[PDB]
Amino acid sequence: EGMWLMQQLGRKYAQMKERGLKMKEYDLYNPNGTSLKDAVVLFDGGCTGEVVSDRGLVLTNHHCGYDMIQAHSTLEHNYLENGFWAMREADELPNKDISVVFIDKIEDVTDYVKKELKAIKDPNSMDYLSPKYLQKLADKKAGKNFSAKNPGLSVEIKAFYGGNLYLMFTKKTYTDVRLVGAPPSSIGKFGADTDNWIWPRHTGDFSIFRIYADKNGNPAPYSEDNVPLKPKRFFNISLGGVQENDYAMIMGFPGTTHRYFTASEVDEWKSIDNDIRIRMRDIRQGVMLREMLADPQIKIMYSAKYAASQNAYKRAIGANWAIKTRGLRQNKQAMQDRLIAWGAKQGTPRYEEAVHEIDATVAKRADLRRRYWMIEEGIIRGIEFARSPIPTEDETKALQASARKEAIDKIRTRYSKFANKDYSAEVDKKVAVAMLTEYLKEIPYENLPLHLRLVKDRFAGDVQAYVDDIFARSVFGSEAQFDAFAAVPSVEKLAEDPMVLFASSVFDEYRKLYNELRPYDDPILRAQRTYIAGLLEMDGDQDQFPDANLTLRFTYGQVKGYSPRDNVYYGHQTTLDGVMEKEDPDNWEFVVDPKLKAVYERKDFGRYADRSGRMPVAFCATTHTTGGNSGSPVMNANGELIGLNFDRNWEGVGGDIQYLADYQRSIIVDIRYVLLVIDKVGGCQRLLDEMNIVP
Amino acid sequence: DEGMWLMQQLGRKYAQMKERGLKMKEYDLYNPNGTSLKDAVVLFDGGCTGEVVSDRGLVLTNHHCGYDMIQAHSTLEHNYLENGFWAMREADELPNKDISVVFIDKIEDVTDYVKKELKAIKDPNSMDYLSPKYLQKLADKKAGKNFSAKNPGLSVEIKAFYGGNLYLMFTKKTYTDVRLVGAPPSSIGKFGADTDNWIWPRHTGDFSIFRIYADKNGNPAPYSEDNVPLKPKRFFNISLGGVQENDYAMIMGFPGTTHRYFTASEVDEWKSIDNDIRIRMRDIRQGVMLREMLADPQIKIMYSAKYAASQNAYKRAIGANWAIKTRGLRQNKQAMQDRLIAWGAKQGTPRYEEAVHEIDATVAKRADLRRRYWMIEEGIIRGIEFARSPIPTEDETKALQDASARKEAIDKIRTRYSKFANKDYSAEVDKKVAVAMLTEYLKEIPYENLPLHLRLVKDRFAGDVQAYVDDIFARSVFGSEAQFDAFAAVPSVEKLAEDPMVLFASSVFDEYRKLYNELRPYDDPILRAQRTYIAGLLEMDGDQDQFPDANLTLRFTYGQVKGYSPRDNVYYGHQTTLDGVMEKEDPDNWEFVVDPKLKAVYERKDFGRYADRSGRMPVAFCATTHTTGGNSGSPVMNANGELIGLNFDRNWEGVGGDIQYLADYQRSIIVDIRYVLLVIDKVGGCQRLLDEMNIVP
Ligand SMILES: O=C(Nc1ccccc1)Nc1cccnc1
Ligand SMILES: O=C(Nc1ccccc1)Nc1cccnc1
Ligand SMILES: [Cl-]
Ligand SMILES: [Cl-]
Ligand SMILES: [Cl-]
Repeated sequence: EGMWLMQQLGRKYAQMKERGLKMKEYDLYNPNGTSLKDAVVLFDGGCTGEVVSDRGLVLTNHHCGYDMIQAHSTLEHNYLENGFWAMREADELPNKDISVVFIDKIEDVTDYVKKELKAIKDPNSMDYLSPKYLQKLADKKAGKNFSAKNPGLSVEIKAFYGGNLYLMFTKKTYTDVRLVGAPPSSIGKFGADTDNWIWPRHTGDFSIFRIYADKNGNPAPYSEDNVPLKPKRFFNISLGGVQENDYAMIMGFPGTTHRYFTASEVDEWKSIDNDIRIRMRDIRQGVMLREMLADPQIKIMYSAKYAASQNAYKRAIGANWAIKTRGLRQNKQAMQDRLIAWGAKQGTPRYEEAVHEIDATVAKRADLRRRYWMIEEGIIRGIEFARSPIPTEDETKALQASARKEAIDKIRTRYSKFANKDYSAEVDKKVAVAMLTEYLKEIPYENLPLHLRLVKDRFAGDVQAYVDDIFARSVFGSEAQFDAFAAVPSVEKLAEDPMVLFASSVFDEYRKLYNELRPYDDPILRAQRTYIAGLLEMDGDQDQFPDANLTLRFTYGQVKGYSPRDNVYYGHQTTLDGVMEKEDPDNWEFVVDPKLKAVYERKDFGRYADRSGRMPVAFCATTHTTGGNSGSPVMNANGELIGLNFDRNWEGVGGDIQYLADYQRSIIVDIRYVLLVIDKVGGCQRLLDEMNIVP
Repeated sequence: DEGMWLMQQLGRKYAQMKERGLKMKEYDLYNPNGTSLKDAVVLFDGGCTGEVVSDRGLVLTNHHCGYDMIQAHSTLEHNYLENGFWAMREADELPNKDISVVFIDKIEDVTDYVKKELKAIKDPNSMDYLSPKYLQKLADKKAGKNFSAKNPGLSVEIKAFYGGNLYLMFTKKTYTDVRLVGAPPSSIGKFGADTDNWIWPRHTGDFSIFRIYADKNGNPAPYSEDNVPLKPKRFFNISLGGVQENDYAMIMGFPGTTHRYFTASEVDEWKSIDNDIRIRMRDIRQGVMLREMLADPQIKIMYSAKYAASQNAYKRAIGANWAIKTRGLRQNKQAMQDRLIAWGAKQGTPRYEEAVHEIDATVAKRADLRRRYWMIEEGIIRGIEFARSPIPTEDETKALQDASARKEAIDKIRTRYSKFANKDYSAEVDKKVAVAMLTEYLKEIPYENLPLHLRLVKDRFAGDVQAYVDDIFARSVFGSEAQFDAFAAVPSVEKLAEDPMVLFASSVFDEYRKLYNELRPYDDPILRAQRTYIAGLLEMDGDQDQFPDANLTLRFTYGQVKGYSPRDNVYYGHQTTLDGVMEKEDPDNWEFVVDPKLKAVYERKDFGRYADRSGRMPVAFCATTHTTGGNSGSPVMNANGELIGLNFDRNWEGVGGDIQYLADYQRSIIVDIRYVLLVIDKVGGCQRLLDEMNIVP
């Protein structure tokens, strides 16, 4: 059910032991010694990774190492499509702008932060959640020269439980992290977008890196003199596999949850955030798919834009399914009513006042928040010409020195990036006509961005004519129109440009709405501090976890499938047979790697197949994970690595607000399949040899 | 494999059925010389199965079987199709024109008689052994002089089985006064609608209720207000015990057709010609049609039924090709024929190998013609609406070339034009469909094999399909209403003789008929070789584990209530519940609307004695019985012969079962009788129907 702080391991240990945990408490997490926690890393700021050898080898997801695989790929050596396997340490590829963060120490600094906060004066101050303020407190506690006296180390204080608990983390960061191995994209991203958020899943979502450091194992930026890191702890790899009901646990960095939402915040999330995103993206995606299916060149240009829009669209569909069917609103209402009844009994009305302040703030910002999501989903992300070039003040104060050419060259560079090889003005006009038709029926005239008022005033309500006119008269409507402007440029032409006026007007409204909505966050945050303090005082900091905030957490559960609907059961494990069932050579998402297909045909599974001779691929577990948990190590009852977390099923996305025991699962790539791909597909035996593989 | 057995084969299957769970006595299920459960089974309206469930002739069948009768009695004032129908008294039951129920009174093996009559051979290659006319002459000869007059209501029919190796005579009793008694609303009767056709899990309450009426003596009589309900020989008891996983289940019904004795070459032909062409052509047609329906809500209304009708056999072909590709259907037919050939070599009889060779040679020889036939049939005859545009008859052309018979010819042509260009026809949608269909057709069929008018695409239009189609509509008399009216005001034979649409329609129908006539002679050598082939199979392995192909005659099948795994890590259980109906509810989707009375029953848990042991309300179940088209409405029986459900569909994964039964995938989709009774009781409130049924605890 939760994403527990490392400090909460002591209080959870007995329950974990009753669920199957066999390892000693301090072997998993020791606040003053080496433990399994020391083999977990925050991979590239948004993923989790794990050290799997005494030479700093790191496993994470293929989708986590994707940018590094792509940055090293060329037409001659396409690692993204063919995979990459460095046959020697010297062949491992360095990566610019990469990092791995170890959580060296964690300390509870609540009394210290609360004492420092008493010197504020203004009771409404938001310094208690300010990264700048908390960094000043972290530096004060660590010392005036901490990072100089302790190289590679840094400190950070974060708020938890809405400002009721504070932890200081001592972090060790390594920036020389080299690409060692990756399967082809046909394996690493087998389901591609079709299987995103889907269980059963048959994706071998892994990539391999190596942490490099100086001669003493201290962090150092990329240098050809750097040597692999010998870590204080690494995971042993299990080949025992998994069975239904086996204990499983994860450590990682879940990013965000909303476990303490009021019922009114659940209603807002559904009726505003999700409904608008669903409605607007369904319109955008429908026009886009029609255009992609009718023209193969449009499919090439718009496939990535279409897929990027679909990802959070599917999340919102899954989240709204939970709100509708799992009683998320009702369970938050029961949570707050129980606190209000307990506060009425104790004679402390501040908890009821806090819930009331949240409800009143949610009700007061409704129209503004609806207008913000409507413009953001409808125009800012919905219409490409909304991000067309807007001349800066320096560019207008140049067109009217002979740096008129410099202003035109900068405008041209931005025009060329807007109207790039993937941009179709015809597709964009069709998307804009459908998106603006919806937007204009939902946003009244008095609330419209100034230029959109011309639809009724100048174009007699004809959206098509308004959009046609923007392209026909704009200097960014075509290359010939831009070149005619660039030959005879005037600031008066740019000031009256229909596309410039549209883009400026919709961005002005988007910013005005953002600025009007920002003050509503603070009373909710302050009321949440009181609300969560009451919840903790009433039911204890034992069965209610603090919201995720990109800090190290542990979660435990079992290897278990679930029933998605009446008479349908999805088991706990997928096999290589499922990959072969999904094979479609004329569908780029479901192409099967020939070497992998050969391994399946010959049954060349070695020591990696199960007791029945079937080759496992992935499994699912009742662990509680969210975004940020991609690449997380999945452990046995003995703490051995049995897989990597890489996704979660759409039925469980509502789990960020309320865990769903009968539907929510972490989607994990079986470590046996990872080893089979390294061995039989990559042929990289040296990586198997450096790992500690246990029978 | 797990067959559709003749009633005669019950004796030799009985011990296996008992070991699989059957508890009833053999003669209580089927007795050739007395009353048995077989007497409660009817052929409902020529293509469905039904069953008698009361001593007052009450009959249960599927909602999709009684659909036309429910629709024919529906009006804007009393929409029975939408709201359901529940006659609260026998006098309120609605008569139906052109309806029938057929009882199988007697079945007799007449093989020796037919084979003796056949020996009077004028031609060894004669097809009289399969001729309905010839076999009816033999049936009439055996039954006697004026049998129908001497035994009113009874009729005699002889059918060939096992490719002409076994013959049965059926004495049938037909009743034509069959009245509508009850039906759930369409929201229950066709809950999944087209989306869930061929799908398991299934949540559809596919049932309707009729009543057989007869004269004072229980003898067949056409509709008369003097008719009284039939007191039948036998009726099914209704069980409320339900089903559990692995329970024995059996069905009786009228499966229409199977191809259990196809050679490996016939499986290859079915895949590479029949199925691949139907799949490719319908995918093109459906794709254009769906794009047009999604862009214009008026096009969606006009083309929804045409789109759904095309999709039904398209899905079947996808399911059949999945079995050919993944379940080794070709390989298992090859093993079947190789085993017979090896046995024939040892018996010193080469006629079985010669028979398989004749089938292979005939299949190989007709390949190009059969490919051309399926290409024109799927591509144009079915694919393009203007292919069925009006073609002036020889008498209509003669009438237009000096009498008032000209105005009569124009009125007849106008009537046919008005039926072609009806309220659901869009010339714009049709031109778009034709351009895509003809582009694929012209790519596959060479110039020398094209229907004469299609040669104009290359010769006159420089390969521009769009221009050829545009020209047909721009210049044709049937291209628009204004163009027809201009023709009708000044009609000439010469205008019709040169009409581009008339020439297209005539040309494609001429080619379709020429191909049909060239292909017809190839059927006979295959049929004659199949008689020898199946005779060998029967002599070698016996008429015990190989059932005769279905031929719309009464058969029984047995199996168990069991789910299956459709793919890696996915299991579909044996039973669906009312919960599943509620999960699928979508008020803004006509297919998934939930009846408010049913939704209330679910919320209040007003399940009475119809819910299972755990308090869950069952809806449907699936079984390993072997069924096919014709089995819709079939009674599903317990180990004790009590009614536990009605068969209504089969999953797409098992459609290949018409050639080879698929034990791990093929299932009959059945509506639980507990759900049928729940709907009659709590939705219809028709207590009198429950009271007249014999419901056992
Ligand atoms: O961009 C994506 N796919 C893609 C890329 C190029 C071409 C075609 C498809 N997927 C994606 C996006 C955002 C979140 N998750 C997955
Ligand atoms: O015609 C059908 N459905 C339909 C009718 C009217 C409007 C919309 C849909 N279904 C169908 C089912 C089975 C075989 N053939 C056709
Ligand atoms: Cl370390
Ligand atoms: Cl012979
Ligand atoms: Cl099978």
